[PDB]
Amino acid sequence: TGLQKSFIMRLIPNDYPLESYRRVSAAPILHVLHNHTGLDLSTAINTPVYASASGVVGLASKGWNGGYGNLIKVFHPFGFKTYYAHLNKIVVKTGEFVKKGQLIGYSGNTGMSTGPHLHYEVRFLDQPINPMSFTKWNMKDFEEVFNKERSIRWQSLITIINRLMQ
Amino acid sequence: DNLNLAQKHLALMLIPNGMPIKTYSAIKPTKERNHPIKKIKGVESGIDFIAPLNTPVYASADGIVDFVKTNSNVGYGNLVRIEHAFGFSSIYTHLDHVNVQPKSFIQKGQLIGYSGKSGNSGGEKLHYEVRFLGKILDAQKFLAWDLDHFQSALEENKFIEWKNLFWVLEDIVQLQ
Ligand SMILES: [Zn+2]
Repeated sequence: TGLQKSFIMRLIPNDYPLESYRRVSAAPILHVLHNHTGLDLSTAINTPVYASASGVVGLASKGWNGGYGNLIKVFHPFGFKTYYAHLNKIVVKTGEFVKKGQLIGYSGNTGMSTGPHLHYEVRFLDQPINPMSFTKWNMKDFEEVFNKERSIRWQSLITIINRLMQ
Repeated sequence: DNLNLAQKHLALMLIPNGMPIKTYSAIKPTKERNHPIKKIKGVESGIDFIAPLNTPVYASADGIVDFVKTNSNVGYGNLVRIEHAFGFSSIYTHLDHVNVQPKSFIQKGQLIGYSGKSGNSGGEKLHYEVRFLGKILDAQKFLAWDLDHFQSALEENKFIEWKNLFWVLEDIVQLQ
């Protein structure tokens, strides 16, 4: 059911976390920074950055962070995490609860960075994850992510998520 | 407070609560015994249910198994650690048998293991911890938290900003 789509989309990361990227084609290049494939989203310094799903800010770290620069890690339900790196400014703290689409920081050029961009990652536990499978995942192209990121045991996760409602 | 039914229901599926073991003779803080890893008293480290061998153990909320040990007789012994939503984790220790595997999804109420005395247990018991971003919480406040006694967990507010959390949950439940 379509109600389940929205609900699922509050909990599991999806869409682009910069507004200008979600507008142009949905309504981006692959880069390994620290052991995981991120996505680099070219954009000017201080471009607002939004949470891809609801969760807790697991880390809001103002540091070098392995070359990530200023870094937010949002911990989502069921072992999903999102990383937002090279930030110029962080407007949430460690332990803050955020909702999907909430402003969490502003883009920058901090850390190991050649020009201003957002470095974005979707993680699931400890296994490699393609971020495009989640950034392209949206309300129209909804079923897609089950066939694009097959390595997640969706059948168990869907069942469990559907049980949460009533 | 002004929290709706749906908010409370979702919270109690996602955040650890209630009894992970349904038979015990007593509950004691682990602080008052020799800690499993750090062999000393005086460590804030959750609680122990004094329970017979092979008493079923249940997951205190939905989530994912991030760590398991089986056939261990040192330290914590056999254990399950579940990662929950919103930074919470629960750990179950000194088990005799483990029923789940690392990386599996978990539902609240699911059988995860059976209590024992494996590791540095001081005998037959379940050792249980609730944690928020790795930080040790008062497990008793989560035990006593249910639909009818909802304030209990909100009293543990040193690390956790409960109003902010329910604001996030309101947005989620608002959909229906
Ligand atoms: Zn990058």
